[PDB]
Amino acid sequence: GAMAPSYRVKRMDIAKNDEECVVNAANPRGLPGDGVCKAVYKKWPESFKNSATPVGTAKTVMCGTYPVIHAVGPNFSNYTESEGDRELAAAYREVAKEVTRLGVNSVAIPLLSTGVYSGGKDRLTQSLNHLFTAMDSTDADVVIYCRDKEWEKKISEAIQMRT
Ligand SMILES: Cc1nccn1C[C@H](C)O
Ligand SMILES: [Cl-]
Ligand SMILES: [Cl-]
Ligand SMILES: [Cl-]
Repeated sequence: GAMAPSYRVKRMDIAKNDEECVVNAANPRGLPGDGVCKAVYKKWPESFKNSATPVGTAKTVMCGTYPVIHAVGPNFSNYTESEGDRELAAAYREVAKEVTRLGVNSVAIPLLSTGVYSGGKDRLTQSLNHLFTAMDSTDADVVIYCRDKEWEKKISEAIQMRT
């Protein structure tokens, strides 16, 4: 565990993280994909051996000794708001189980289903609150990665409001 488990946010490429493991915003087929998934594929391509897993689940594959947790959020183009909400919550619960199982002291996480799986909606608050519901019972240091300046401010505000 971390001595004083924390949440932080950084605005940069998650492929340059300073944590003990990474969560990939994966597709269900273990394909190189786009966005976070493509950056992860370029940095840790070995982690895509048998990484395919269903929506709402997480599957960890080692790149050397560095764990890549492939977490599959729903594509809100295909799911109803109700069913997508359930699968997005479930993917984060599976991330918390994997982080715990691995015994890491820190984890780099993106906001699942906020990019090309968002169905064209702003899901910062929805995705971040499912992240908190899952990760709050873990004692890893959690570092949330984003790319947008306004999202960085809103994520930082949400972290600070609870402290
Ligand atoms: C910044 C923003 N606006 C809508 C959605 N997002 C996040 C994705 C990842 O670009
Ligand atoms: Cl960067
Ligand atoms: Cl996405
Ligand atoms: Cl972002």
